[PDB]
Amino acid sequence: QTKKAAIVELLKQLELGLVPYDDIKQLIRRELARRLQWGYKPTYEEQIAEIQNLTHSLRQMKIATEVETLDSQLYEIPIEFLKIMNGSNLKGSCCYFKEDSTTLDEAEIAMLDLYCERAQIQDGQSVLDLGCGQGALTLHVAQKYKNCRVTAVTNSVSQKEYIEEESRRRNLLNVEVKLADITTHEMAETYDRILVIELFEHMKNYELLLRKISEWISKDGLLFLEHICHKTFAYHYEPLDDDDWFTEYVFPAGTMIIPSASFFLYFQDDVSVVNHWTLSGKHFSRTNEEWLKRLDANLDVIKPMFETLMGNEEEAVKLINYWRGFCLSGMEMFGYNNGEEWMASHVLFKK
Amino acid sequence: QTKKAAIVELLKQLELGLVPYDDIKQLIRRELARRLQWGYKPTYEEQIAEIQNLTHSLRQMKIATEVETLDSQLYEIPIEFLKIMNGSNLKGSCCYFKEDSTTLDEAEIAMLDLYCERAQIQDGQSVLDLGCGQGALTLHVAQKYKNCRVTAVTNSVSQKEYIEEESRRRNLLNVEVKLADITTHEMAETYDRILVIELFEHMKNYELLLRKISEWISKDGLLFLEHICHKTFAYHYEPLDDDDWFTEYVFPAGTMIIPSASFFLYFQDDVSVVNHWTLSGKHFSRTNEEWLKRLDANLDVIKPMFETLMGNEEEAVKLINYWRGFCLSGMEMFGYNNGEEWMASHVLFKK
Ligand SMILES: Nc1ncnc2c1ncn2[C@@H]1O[C@H](CSCC[C@H](N)C(=O)O)[C@@H](O)[C@H]1O
Ligand SMILES: Nc1ncnc2c1ncn2[C@@H]1O[C@H](CSCC[C@H](N)C(=O)O)[C@@H](O)[C@H]1O
Ligand SMILES: COc1cc2c(cc1OC)CC(=O)NC2
Ligand SMILES: COc1cc2c(cc1OC)CC(=O)NC2
Repeated sequence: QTKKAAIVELLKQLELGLVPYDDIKQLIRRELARRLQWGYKPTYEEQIAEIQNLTHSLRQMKIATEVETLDSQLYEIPIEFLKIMNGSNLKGSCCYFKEDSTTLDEAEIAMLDLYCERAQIQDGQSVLDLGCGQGALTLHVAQKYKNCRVTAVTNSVSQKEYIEEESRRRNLLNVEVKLADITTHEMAETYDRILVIELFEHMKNYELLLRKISEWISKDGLLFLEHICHKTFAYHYEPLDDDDWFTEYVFPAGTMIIPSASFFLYFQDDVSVVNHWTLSGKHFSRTNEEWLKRLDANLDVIKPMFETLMGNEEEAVKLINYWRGFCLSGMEMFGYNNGEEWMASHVLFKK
Repeated sequence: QTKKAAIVELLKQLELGLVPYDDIKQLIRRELARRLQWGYKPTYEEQIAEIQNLTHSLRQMKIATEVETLDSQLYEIPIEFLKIMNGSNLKGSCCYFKEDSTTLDEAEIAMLDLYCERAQIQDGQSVLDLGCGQGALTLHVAQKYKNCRVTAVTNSVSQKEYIEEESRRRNLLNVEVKLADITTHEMAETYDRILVIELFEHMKNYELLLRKISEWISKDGLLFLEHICHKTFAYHYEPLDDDDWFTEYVFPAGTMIIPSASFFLYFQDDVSVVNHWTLSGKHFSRTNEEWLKRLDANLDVIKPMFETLMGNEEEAVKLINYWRGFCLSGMEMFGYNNGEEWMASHVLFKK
């Protein structure tokens, strides 16, 4: 009764930044632990059954609902704010920290290099970057492979822009950006290597999506895929119950899906898995931590920025405290259990 | 829908010189890449079948179409403009760059020397130069082959000009020039060596043309031909689709043909191939590059020249940017993939 009110009192305290970081982390692990209790099953038969029920149900849905409440709540973020929170490459995804001494910028370059290595991109190929974001991978591949023909795809208007100027500003011609919704977009072109970095989490019907992406692959071409995940169970990001405030704490309802590490192994109707890697949840946990440090370290420039974009300081506070919850959610979630619960997954496909 | 209108806007920007060189080359490579995908075939059978479709279709057309409307939009250029863009010999065709420090003038001489070598021109012979242009080849062969008797043929009153005066301005006997349309011209004289440098690209029925040219060959005489090409497929210079702006960007519609390197091996009804060479596309690429440099470097003299030729500044701007797009298309097309796609071909025929 009143602990639903207690829940709607916690969220207000978080919106007003009244709750210390440690207390936030503590409350998060509680909901994380409750998630694991909900996810894990007593027998392995039930565990595999749960993965089957989810894979079968998604094949009845559309490629994606959520599609234009999409990135108005998210991804349509002003570029001037991302250059403060993110690294030099503006990578809005997981970064790779090999040593404790690894900076955010170094971590960004690490993942990008590992992408080219596991996707096996060579100097004379045509590359496709679905959900390119701010073009962290596009600009990186374009410069490192002068004879490549990278093509970035986005449904975001300001994401399509920053790439097109920063590509020309960096002396790059290989770069090409298209404005389209991958859910309903069709193209008669074909590429040697298709790169998808944390895009499927937003989709639903993976059979239809992979069927569409498969047709864009050149023969002897390869499809590389990264997606954050749990190592065992998968599930829609819908609240566990009355007390679950953490699920919809950052991402809007019905916009997220957390696959198991073996999830896309059950979607090989048009593609065939060649190689499969996982990656410690620490890498993303540290990534959000470095993002969090840059927010607090630059509140002097971020605050007036949010005041200008908003209309009042009140909602300028709710916004800065949202991006804190964003970083904090990523920190404690992927760093949970020594980063051996929620983590990243790399899959390499062929035609 | 809006992609058709997006193209006409681009063409207008190019006319008014509002698009930087790098975005132009980038947009060209995209179309170039699109033509390669359209040209290359998955099976060699279909690749050979395409060559046969074009070779057979040409044997029904007339020798040439759009004959004097090709003489109007092009090849009737004021001589004082060519002196600035072209080299010393005014060679309106591919030049030969042996090493990186080769000048334009050196390149013009390099090709001309290579012509006499592969044509095996010797002092006491009668030479015919079909499509002489500004007589870069005629004057060259005429000078230090004093006992030769060069004869230039042109349908351009402007080209029949410069040669004659600049032939006795250098004190030359051999040079003799004719004004006629090769498409319809008959002649009862016969030569020891006929030289055709990039003329067949404007023609259609090669069987009828080579049948006529062969009649002008003295027995034990030779026919040397140079033609730009692609190493594999051939095609009319017509738009791929409505999104293909590059095809009719430089040359007027229906006035161009891009032969295969092996194309004129299929037209040996009256002539017989003796030798066959190709030549890297980097040669003509650098050639158009040197031409482009000479344009921008002499805009202080070129502009007032175009203002005088035209009637207003608006059309003067359109014209200079045309020759810019002329050289830009030449650079990227022949320089594409290290010049191993579109290139030049040399063929030596006997009767
Ligand atoms: N329905 C949709 N259609 C096209 N792009 C979408 C999409 N839904 C999400 N995206 C894009 O996919 C990206 C996922 S976030 C990943 C960004 C980028 N790949 C990086 O690593 O930095 C977002 O930038 C968003 O713009
Ligand atoms: N139908 C036609 N009849 C006679 N000459 C033609 C012709 N169509 C094109 N030409 C000539 O062929 C030339 C092709 S451009 C090549 C010019 C010269 N051979 C050089 O290498 O520099 C043009 O100068 C043009 O005047
Ligand atoms: C809140 O941490 C997350 C960050 C990101 C994703 C998921 C996150 O939490 C599960 C996936 C994504 O599309 N972008 C980055
Ligand atoms: C635009 O580059 C070209 C230049 C020339 C030709 C073709 C070109 O492009 C294919 C052939 C010709 O008759 N004259 C020169």
